[PDB]
Amino acid sequence: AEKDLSRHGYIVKAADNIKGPTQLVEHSDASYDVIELTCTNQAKETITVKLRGENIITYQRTKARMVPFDNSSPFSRQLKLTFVAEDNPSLGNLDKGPYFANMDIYAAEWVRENVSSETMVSRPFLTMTYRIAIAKAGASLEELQPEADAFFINNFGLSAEDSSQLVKLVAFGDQTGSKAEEIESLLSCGENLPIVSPNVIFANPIFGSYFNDEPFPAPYHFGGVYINAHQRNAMTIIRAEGGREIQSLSNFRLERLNRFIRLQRWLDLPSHQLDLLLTSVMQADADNSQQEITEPVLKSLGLFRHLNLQYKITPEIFSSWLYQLTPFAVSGEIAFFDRIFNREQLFDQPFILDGGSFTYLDAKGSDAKSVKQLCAGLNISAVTFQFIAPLVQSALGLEAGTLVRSFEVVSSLYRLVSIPQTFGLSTEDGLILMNILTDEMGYLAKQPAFDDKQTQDKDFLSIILKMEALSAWLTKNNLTPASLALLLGVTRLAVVPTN
Amino acid sequence: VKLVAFGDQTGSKAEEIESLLSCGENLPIVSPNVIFANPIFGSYFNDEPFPAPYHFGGVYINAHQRNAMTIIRAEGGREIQSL
Amino acid sequence: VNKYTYTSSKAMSDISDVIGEPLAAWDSQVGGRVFNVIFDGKVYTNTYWVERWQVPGIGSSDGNPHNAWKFVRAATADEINKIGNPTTADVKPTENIPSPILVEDKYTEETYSRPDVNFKEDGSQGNLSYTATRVCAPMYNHYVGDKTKPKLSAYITDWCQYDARLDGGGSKEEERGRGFDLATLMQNPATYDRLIFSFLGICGDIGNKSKKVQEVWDGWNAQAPSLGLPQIGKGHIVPLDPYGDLGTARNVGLPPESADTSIESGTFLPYYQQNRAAGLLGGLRELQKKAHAMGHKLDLAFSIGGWSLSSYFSALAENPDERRVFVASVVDFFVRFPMFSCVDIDWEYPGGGGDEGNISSDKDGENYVLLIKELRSALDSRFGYSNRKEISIACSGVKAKLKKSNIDQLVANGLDNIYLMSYDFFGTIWADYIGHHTNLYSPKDPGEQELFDLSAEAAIDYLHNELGIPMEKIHLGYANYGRSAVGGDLTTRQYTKNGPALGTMENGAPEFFDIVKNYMDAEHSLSMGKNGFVLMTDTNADADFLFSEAKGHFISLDTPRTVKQKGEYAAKNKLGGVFSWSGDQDCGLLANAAREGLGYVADSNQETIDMGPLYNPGKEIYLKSISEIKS
Amino acid sequence: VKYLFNPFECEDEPALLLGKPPYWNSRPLVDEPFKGYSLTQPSDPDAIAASDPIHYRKAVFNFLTKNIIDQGDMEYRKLQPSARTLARLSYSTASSLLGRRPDVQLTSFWQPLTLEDASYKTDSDIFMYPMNNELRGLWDRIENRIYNLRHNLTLDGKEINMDLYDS
Amino acid sequence: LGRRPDVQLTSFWQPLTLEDASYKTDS
Amino acid sequence: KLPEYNQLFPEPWDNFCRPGAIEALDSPASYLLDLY
Amino acid sequence: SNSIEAKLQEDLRDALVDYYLGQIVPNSKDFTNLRSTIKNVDDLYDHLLLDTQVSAKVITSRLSLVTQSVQQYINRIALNLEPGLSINQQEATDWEEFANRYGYWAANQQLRMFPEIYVDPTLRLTKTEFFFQLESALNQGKLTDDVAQKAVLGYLNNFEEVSNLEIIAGYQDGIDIENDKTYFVARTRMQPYRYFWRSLDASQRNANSQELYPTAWSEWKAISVPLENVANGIVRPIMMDNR
Amino acid sequence: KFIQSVELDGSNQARKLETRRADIPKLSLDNDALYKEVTALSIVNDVLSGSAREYIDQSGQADKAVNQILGDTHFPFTLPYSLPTQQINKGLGASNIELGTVIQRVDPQFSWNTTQEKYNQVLLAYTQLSSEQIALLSLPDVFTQNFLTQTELSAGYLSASTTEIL
Repeated sequence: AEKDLSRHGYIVKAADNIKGPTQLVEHSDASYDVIELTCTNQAKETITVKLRGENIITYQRTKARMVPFDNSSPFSRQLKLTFVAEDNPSLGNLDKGPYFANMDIYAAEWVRENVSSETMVSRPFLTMTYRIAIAKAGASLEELQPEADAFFINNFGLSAEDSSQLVKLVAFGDQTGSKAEEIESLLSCGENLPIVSPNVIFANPIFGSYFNDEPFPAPYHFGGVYINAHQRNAMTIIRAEGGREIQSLSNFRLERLNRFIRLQRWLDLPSHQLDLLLTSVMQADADNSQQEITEPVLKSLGLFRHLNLQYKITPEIFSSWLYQLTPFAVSGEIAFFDRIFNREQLFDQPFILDGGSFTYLDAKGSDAKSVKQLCAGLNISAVTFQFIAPLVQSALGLEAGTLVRSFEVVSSLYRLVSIPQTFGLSTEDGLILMNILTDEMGYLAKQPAFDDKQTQDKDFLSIILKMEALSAWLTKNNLTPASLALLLGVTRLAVVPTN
Repeated sequence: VKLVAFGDQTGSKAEEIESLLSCGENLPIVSPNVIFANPIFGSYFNDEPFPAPYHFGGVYINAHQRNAMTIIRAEGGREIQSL
Repeated sequence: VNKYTYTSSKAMSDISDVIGEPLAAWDSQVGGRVFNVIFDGKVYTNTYWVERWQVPGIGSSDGNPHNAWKFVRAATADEINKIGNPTTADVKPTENIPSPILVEDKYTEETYSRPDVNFKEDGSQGNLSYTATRVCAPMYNHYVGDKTKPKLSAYITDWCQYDARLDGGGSKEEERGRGFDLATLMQNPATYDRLIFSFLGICGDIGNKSKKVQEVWDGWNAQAPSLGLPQIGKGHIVPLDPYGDLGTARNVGLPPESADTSIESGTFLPYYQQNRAAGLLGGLRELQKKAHAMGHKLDLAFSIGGWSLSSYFSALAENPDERRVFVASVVDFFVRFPMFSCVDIDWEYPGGGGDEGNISSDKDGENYVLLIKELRSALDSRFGYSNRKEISIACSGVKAKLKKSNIDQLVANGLDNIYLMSYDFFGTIWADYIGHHTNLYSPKDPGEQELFDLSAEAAIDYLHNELGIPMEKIHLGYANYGRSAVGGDLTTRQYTKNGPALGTMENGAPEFFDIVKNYMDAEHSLSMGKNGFVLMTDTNADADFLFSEAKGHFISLDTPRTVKQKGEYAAKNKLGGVFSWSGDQDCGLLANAAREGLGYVADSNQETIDMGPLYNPGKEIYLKSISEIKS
Repeated sequence: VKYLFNPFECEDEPALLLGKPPYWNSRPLVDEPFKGYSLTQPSDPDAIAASDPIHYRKAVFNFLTKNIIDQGDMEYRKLQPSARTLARLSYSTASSLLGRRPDVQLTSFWQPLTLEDASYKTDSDIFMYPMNNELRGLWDRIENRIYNLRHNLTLDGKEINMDLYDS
Repeated sequence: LGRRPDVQLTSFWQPLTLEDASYKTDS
Repeated sequence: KLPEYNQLFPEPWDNFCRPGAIEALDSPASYLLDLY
Repeated sequence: SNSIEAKLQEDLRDALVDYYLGQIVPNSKDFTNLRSTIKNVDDLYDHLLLDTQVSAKVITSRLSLVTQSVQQYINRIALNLEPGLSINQQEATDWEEFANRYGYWAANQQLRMFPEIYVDPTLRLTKTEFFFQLESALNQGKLTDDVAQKAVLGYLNNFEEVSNLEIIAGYQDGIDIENDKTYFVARTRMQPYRYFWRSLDASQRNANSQELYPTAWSEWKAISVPLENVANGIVRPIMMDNR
Repeated sequence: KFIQSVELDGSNQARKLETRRADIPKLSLDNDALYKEVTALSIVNDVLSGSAREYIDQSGQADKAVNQILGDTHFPFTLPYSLPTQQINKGLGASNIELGTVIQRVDPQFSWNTTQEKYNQVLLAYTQLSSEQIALLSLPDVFTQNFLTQTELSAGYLSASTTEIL
């Protein structure tokens, strides 16, 4: 929802054993890209196979013979692959062990990666993975991926074959040791449906056009993110046939789920906030393109546990600290974001989250002023606002006099306000402590980071823990941040010569 | 000119209107202990209800003109004296 | 509804997002997909729903009758070699039939066999088929309603409710009736928006049917005293066939156990009420019930008077007391049958020029001003605005008449509807020259058209402009039949008057379904003339007709093309509506063409049959106007 | 009550064609008096109403309406929330039987006089028939309930909230 | 009674407008 | 036509005085006047 | 705090309503007709089927509010207030009976769905004369097994006589035996002679069945007349004009 | 469904349901339209404001602020209104402060001795009235106290009596 996808394409993830389309192009005459895949059966049986790959679009029309075809619009956009014997007839595959190489594809935008500094380039937005096998024998699964059965035994107590039973809710809930209300609380495919803030604009009528019919927001947009890994074909209940059944269950998603629900037991949280927090973390990390369980994630959970316990920190808060605020809710409540701003109507217009900017430095333009004032409605004093805003603008890289009505600005501000407030420190004071710790005031304005060049000045989490500790020490010693900073020479005291 | 149309267009209920006109029971009252400059209203043939609304309570709207506005008996509905 | 789905694809790297369809030679194509078809090296992109005959070269003008296929000379000569040039296009009907239309009728086949008739599709022998409606299956498609679309109505000439061949009759010529059965529409209640069972009569009738008018008038007055009711007199409306209206079942889609043959002029009067009606009118009631069941609204209206029944109108219009009796009997009818929303006065013409069995006076348009005022006032004050009935007129198709109609004063008297009798612009005897009967437009320089080259255009333009009337009160008719001649000469438009002009039930009057049975076919996914007939379209008047040279059999008629065009025009002009004249004679083909022409859309992506393939135009001919012939 | 009078009457009933006036269902209540009766009605409300059946009609109307209000009141007396919607509906219907109170039309005109003045004046009409009290009683009763519903109050108009206090 | 049929009871739902339901409920 | 109190009892409300007023046919003043 | 917002919300509503009546209705095109009559806030409540004067103290669900408005519309047309759109007698009865309210509508639905839940032996409609006696025994209050046994034995005793009832005569309701009902009279074999009547319908067949519904048989009913003075053990019933 | 059917039964004259509040069939059936709660007022003002927004579009003035229309629409009587004035009024109300007091204290000079104009303007603030109402009240009279023409002037004219006035 946050970007257009009307034009986009796919490229082969660069790998030394695969050759093919590595860059997107605005136009081509070729019906399909050609790909060649080098692979080896564990017998060191090594072969290469050609394959065809093509971007494909599909659309619908009514037989309204009176109007012209009026076709131009955003449209569903999909990827199709096809092997043919005609391109690989020589390979004579009868005896070869059936197992061969991985295949991977980036779904990618192509744009000036620096709208100023040119860089018109294709650039990824999603990644996906496949394994290819070749077996003239029409071999069995026990030949193809025998490891699966061992997995299903150890993790499901069953043969991989038993998945075909597991597809039904009864077998599923049984083997999982779960009751189906939990499952709908997981799937949101029934009444536990997602909800969206009315006051928020989206990048494209991806779902706004006439023929759009995906229920919006989708579970793969919210609440079902990690388990569906953003794939449009999300898992759902489906009407029965000799009992109720599940939409679609790749073993990949099955093992994701197997992990997920155990973690859910241990943390004791509803699925929506768990998924929310999890995605917030993994998407904040630039490295985890693959929605993978990783150390910073675990570390984040540790922090949440601790802070939730000590200060009753709501996971939404934590999530919107390390990532954007969420314009969504589960079926039953107002969205955290909209609650925070349109908490009540005090003006004519509700506050709304939009593209565009305003001259926050003075905002003499009535509308700009209105916007800024509504934002100042975020608890803090107007004067405080001006201490914060230049730092936010600078950290985000915006034009000095301007700010924009987007989550980035919002979240930055929210961090800077809320975090010290959790320690009862004024947002003003926070700047002082941050400089003391880092010689930077705007530190929390920045986005979280997990830089491999790990240094003390980088871990948000450690820094937060330090803020905690030192705050305790300060109050323990009956000190004051201003006094401390002055004594430490962080700021000069006002003096002048005298008679 | 008729009360119905009037109260309608004004968005008002007629108790307010009598509270405005003092032509019914909301009549003016005068202190017994005060002398007045002339039997303007003290003579035999005097019959203006004294004190008048144009003397008190209806002053600004009647601008002191003797023909003060009042309710008047109906003819196809109650009506107003002079407008 | 009726959705279709299509797809396009490109190399995975291709960021593009235009709907794509590679180049190909122009064979025939069809449907909703994008196409980029090469022809004479020009590639013409499809702009509209593709049709079999939509040659792209001509399509430079109109790739579909709605718009041109736009094109560019993009291809290299190499690509011209790769694809080939389709330029030598030709029409081609399908090898077979994807959907049957015609059906057997043992009795019509016997009627052809009947040596007294010896009907043959070549006109060599009997020129009148008396083909019963049994020869065709129901063709109506289902369409989604739209408040903005003008109404579709139909007039049913209800005598068609009989054919003695059904029982074993047909020994006599007139025994060979139509046998038009309501069941077909009952199966498809969505088909029509408003329906009228045609004519109704009055005591004073001087016409040929007055025999029955008198006999039933006397029967009513025989019953009424026994019921304590007052006797009816002149001006009182009267039924035409009480058994038909109240006792039929078989041919009116009703459970035959409900039939009652005892109903007659001396017994019908107790049954003459909406609940008791167990004939044609009962069928109509059940039809509305099933319309509600479908969730659609069917409107019922009735015409008073008629071609034959116009006879007494001048005397009635003149006598104010008879006008009173008329209004009173009308009110009584509405009360007995509240299902009717509207009445339609059908006087062929007040100022004369209708049937010759008509009383007429040049004061009758004014008497009709009085009549309208009186009826309007009475009925409105009686039923109240919550149930305000509609008043309509069957407007004459000729300038000279409508000029005299005082119609602006009738509108001042609250006239609701103006159904224009835009048909039979030509007739098989009185006309000097062959011509179109219901053509929308007139040919170039049609003259003043008091005898030829008439058109709906010619009438409605005057009515909207010279009379200033809003066309929202105006409704256009399409006719479920052709008219024919013999010995026609297409150059001078001369023809053999007074001859065996081909028809169904009568000379010169070939009914549409019978036309399909005998002289034209569509079942091969394409319209074509058969049995010596050829499709012709006059580009002068823009009108369709069949022709046969062997006996100069000219036959103008409404066609899928013309009917669609009428719909297009009606929408374009925001007319009050359109209607099928003699609904008994269309199985639904041109009804579908009408819906589609007005732009109604089907519900499913499936049909009884696609009318599309049949919009293939008739063979080009420039039929000279009579002015062009004389000049 | 329906047998006496139905406001929910429907024209499907041909009795209307048989001359039955709308809603009324008692011929004795409908058909006309002809003063073949006493020139004066001495003292019985019933006897005089037997001369002016309209009076019975009014009484009937009052009784019906009252019963409706009684239902609504029981509904509002119920503890659980949704009953309030029922009361709301009942009261709405009742009000619909009365339209708007005739305040403006009722407005009083007056001029003072002494008893002597009145005594002379009354020689061979300063008062008028007022609106009869039970009507405004009904109007007010319903208006009071409506007000309580305006402010989420009990039928008693008491606050439903606990009205907690602190400092 | 054995065990309550929870899983078997589990609800499936898709939202609609009243208009949608009205059309959908056609024969 | 429609069923409503005044429709059942067609009467100009203006033909009545307001209750409680002196204009009331039963005002205590009226009672006193009768006595007098 | 929030009370301030309540104030301005209320006055906003007030002003907006004033604008609607003051300009929209009198001026706007579509209302050209209805402005004949829609002239006050109550007229708005009627037309809009929603109450504008509610205070900010009230909260509701969207669904419930919509339902309320719908109900108002239904009631108004039922009350024959809008022009046209009449309602059948049964149809209206159904509304004013149960469909007017969710609870009763649900009860009706639930009854149709699971009548067994509503079944109660004490509430049987069909009920033997002596069955009344039996329950009139058991209903006494606190109870014991033996006492119940006594009661049921009494019922059984009477049932003996039921099984010993002897028919005496019968009379047809009319000429069409194949559909007209018929009546019968019978007496006890045991003395004193006691007399009973019952009836049978000839209608109530299934259209497919060469058989009649069990309902066709009436219950046997006692006759109270002191008939023992009868001349010769003979009697005739007659049913006419429903008497 | 019931009403939808009934409204098929004729009488085109009637103000059929969807002619009003057409949003109603458009509402989605869902868990939240069921479960979550909101003030009725919110819906009331919303739907009504929507209607008004359409009407101003019919005035061809959708470019105008809907609130701003109330800034000068003088009829009906209560119609003229000003949101910012209300906001200020209640704001200072919550502070338990009067605007006049604020301005009076904001003047650099001492209240016991400061310019007349400031006293004037402060007192105007203490009126609590909006500038719009102020202007409206400030408008000059449209009508002469009396109006006459030669017809009645020839017929002669009598003023009311006058000695009774004081």
